Amino acid sequence: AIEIGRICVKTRGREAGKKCVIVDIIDSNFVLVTGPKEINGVKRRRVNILHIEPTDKKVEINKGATDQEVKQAIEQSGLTDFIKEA
Amino acid sequence: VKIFMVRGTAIFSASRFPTSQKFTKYVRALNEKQAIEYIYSQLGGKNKIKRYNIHIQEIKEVKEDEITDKTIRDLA
Amino acid sequence: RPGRCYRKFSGPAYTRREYIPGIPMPKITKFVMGNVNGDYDYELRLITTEKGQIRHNALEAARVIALKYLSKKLASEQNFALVVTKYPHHVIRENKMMAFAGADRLQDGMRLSFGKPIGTAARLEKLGELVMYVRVKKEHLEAAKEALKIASSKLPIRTKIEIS
Amino acid sequence: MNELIGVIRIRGWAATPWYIQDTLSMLRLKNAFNAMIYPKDSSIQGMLNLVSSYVTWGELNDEGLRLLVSKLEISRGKKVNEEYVKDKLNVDFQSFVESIKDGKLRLNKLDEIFSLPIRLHPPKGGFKGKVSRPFRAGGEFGYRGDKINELIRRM
Amino acid sequence: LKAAYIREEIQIPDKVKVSLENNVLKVKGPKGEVIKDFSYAKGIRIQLNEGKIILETTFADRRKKALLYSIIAHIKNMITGTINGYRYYLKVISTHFPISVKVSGDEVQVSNLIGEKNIRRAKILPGVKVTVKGEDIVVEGSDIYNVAQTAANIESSTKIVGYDRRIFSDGIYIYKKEVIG
RNA sequence: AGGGUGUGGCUCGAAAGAAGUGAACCCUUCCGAAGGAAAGGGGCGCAAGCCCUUAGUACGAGGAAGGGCGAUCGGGGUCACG
RNA sequence: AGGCAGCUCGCGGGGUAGAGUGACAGAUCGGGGGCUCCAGGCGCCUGGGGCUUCCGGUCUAACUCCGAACCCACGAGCGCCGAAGAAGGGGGGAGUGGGUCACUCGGCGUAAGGUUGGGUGGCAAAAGGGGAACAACCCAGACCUGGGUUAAGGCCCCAAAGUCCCGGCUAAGUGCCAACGAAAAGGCGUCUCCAGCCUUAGACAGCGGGAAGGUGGGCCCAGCAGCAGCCAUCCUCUAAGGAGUGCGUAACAGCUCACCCGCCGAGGCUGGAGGCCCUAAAGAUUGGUCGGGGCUCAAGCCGGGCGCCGAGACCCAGGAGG
RNA sequence: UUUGCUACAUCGAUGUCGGCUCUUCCCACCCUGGAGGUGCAGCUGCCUCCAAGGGUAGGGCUGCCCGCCCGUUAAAGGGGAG
Repeated sequence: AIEIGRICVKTRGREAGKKCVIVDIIDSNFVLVTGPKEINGVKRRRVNILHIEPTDKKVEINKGATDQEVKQAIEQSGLTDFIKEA
Repeated sequence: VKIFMVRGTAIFSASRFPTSQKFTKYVRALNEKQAIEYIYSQLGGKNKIKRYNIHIQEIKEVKEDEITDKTIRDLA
Repeated sequence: RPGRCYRKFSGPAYTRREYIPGIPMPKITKFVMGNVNGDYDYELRLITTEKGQIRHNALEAARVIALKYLSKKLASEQNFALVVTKYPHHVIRENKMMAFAGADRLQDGMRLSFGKPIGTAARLEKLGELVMYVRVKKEHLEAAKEALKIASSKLPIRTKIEIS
Repeated sequence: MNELIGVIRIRGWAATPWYIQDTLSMLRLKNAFNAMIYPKDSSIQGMLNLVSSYVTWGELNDEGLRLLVSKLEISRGKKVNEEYVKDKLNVDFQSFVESIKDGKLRLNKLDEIFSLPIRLHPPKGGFKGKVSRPFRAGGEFGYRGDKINELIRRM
Repeated sequence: LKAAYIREEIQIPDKVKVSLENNVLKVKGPKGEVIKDFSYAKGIRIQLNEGKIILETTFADRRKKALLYSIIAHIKNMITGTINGYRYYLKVISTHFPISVKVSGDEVQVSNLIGEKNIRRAKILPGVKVTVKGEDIVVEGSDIYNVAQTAANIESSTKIVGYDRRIFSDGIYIYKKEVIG
């Protein structure tokens, strides 16, 4: 499901297969996402809900969490390198 | 997230009524460029209006705690 | 003859009576009905949205039906004032010779094809011209929209109704 | 108001009206994609407003101007006894300017006035790079202003 | 307009076992069991909570929200059917020639209408019980559609009196619903 | 349906056409007009994609040199497919 | 040794589109005041007629107190041609006097691939590239051979290049049409923008009750005991009601018309316009349609974007001729 | 499917009315089939919607076509194909 905290995989764009965390719901077809410490860095901007694939893993954050705040939640669940478990 | 309120005149054969059900709209988007593109596509698609005939006059961010319509409040 | 023949403009305005002999009398004779100078609240109007011509037959039938409807509601001299504004100045003419003179080997075919007058019409040269209006009080606003809708059915041009 | 403009004929000469074809011959634009340099004054402006549907023009800057003068070829130099001598060096300018032009004794002192029919190439990347019609009012023809300089770089 | 979020809850009462798997929802109860497929409800998430049914959809237009509220009414009909039965009544109205009706397996046979020798026959849907008391016909069952369709087949077969004659009220007609049983 | 072209099959080829003073076909190097990339690295966009570097590089019609093999090519008739 | 097919500036010419009608000539719809005659009624009132005055409204190919864009004469300047390709003068030879279509401004006509005028352009006398095929529409002017880049148009397959990207709509195979095939009317079918009016001091819909009394007042009537022929209009009242609808009925009666209670607890109602679609929408020269296959978050339509393919056009190399 | 209007095609020829013979098609439905409304009791009527699978005949009068008339019939529909 697509809700706040879900970890997704980018389908289109130059990112194309990188970890990504949903942090906000913008409108009917856009959400706000960010990549805290991607090796190249998934920047903090919008993405179309058709260009992402939700995974099964999830974190616990608040709506519109800052980038620093998100990094603390992935390490709490130990997802810093556990992203590639699927 | 910056809820925006876009106001302006759109034309079909001398058509101008600046109030709230044949003239203007409300939009929720990150910046002003995104909000304008939404207005062009929604009015151009649903009413067959080319971008010559859409005259946007005022765009400004409104505070989320004061909106007349509750449809845009519910997805916040 | 079908109204599609004399609904479009074909040529200039043809009105000068001194150069045109033998014009039939128009069907419309009374253009103002009711009690003008009465005290009224609403002044709703019938406005065209195209350019064209309206025959004097269409203009008289749209008037009888509207007057009968309003007079059916309450009374005649009572609070309504029905006014039709345009006059049929233009003269429409038909090459009738296809009927009689087109079969005597007389000037048949398109030979000597200038036509003879058959009636009059109202040229509508602007977009949004007033054709009729009716004035009533506040209690009769509804029976006045319906009178103008029924009258709009017997006219060639597409119209609206405006309230003021 | 810049002091120097460049105009390019972007259509061919078949089925062109009487008035228009004669004006383009006075501006030296006989067939498609040849350019010419003129000073900006009220006399030339009224000519471009007549043949607007067949040309595009605007004000040159240093990069557009320097690039037009370099493009000359064997039948495209200036009237060095006609012959359109390809400049390619100051050698032609060390002996030709001594008739009508003045102060031009080096390729870096050729910035003042006049030229000949500069024959160009169609634009790289599609003349429909962002358009679909050279036939549309301002869609691709007419006055474009400073944008005429990036179009010259493509051709 | 687009309703951003809409969510509804259906309470599962006691003595009812609700199972949901691959969009098929079956409800088991004292009176019987009902099985219904909801594969046509696109854009709607059906959640099987521990004590209630959860239906959710987002950004519903006039056609997606019309669908959602019909699924709600269907589910509440399944719950009711397995706790209380459904009972429709039909009345037998005759003018001159008495009408004889009898049940034979999965068919109802109506004979001696306004006088005709043809025998009118009506299908009986599965899981439905039809009995004749007198001047009345009683249709039983748990699935409301099967109970309603069966009583309507009896209704439709005897209409044919309604051909070529000004109606003088001769036929079998639906009467009421919903006894506690 | 019918001729012209491209690629193939089978046939005729003494002379008048080229050719052992070397036909035809294969390798290597060099120059190169107008035009002209991509992979890699970095940045921007929801996206298709774009911008800087790679780089006017690789390439590119034509043209010039060398090596190998060595006897057919041009031309005629007809058939298949585009 | 000058010339003018174009433009600018200067200086002049004009009565078209429009606009007006108290500025002339004609037409043309209503109201107020004053004067007069006639007719009717009991000096007055009402109607018709004529003149005058004031206020508003509708028109003109053969009306004008006005008046654009625009076109044109002359002078200067610019631009181009010119002593290689030459203003004015002289001489030899013709052909032509059936045109036609598209766009645009008209006259006649119900119209016409009609007929007759003004301006521009093709064809005639013009290939090649697109439009399914196509004298005339769009691109474009072909000396010969090779290489490249584009225009019109296109990119699911036939068939070179996108099963390209974003926001929306349509359920009819609508549609997949520049020139080429659909009107008035109806649809809250669904999608959108404006108005106005009611809403937590509990709206809309619904549900139970009060759902009414003097009186069923009444005139006329055996009786219409709202609603058969004209019509008023009063409080035991407060958290409640009007002297009151459609049915109907010989007449009733009664349901319903209208106001409060009780519940309920989120928004509701009425007008205006727009998009697409549906009905309107029926033929045969014989046998199914966007060219065909086929296509449904599209391979359709609306508002935008990105990249490619594609002429003999333009660029380059070699050759030929005047 | 009439009658006109135009003068695009055929003037070194496309045999020009009616009838008979034979074939096929359209639907805007006359009968046969289905459904409904009615100022539909029944019988008979009138009207609206679907539907072209089958049928639609014999004679008197006139060169006819149209039309009038005779005795029947479920009905004795109306048009196209140079």
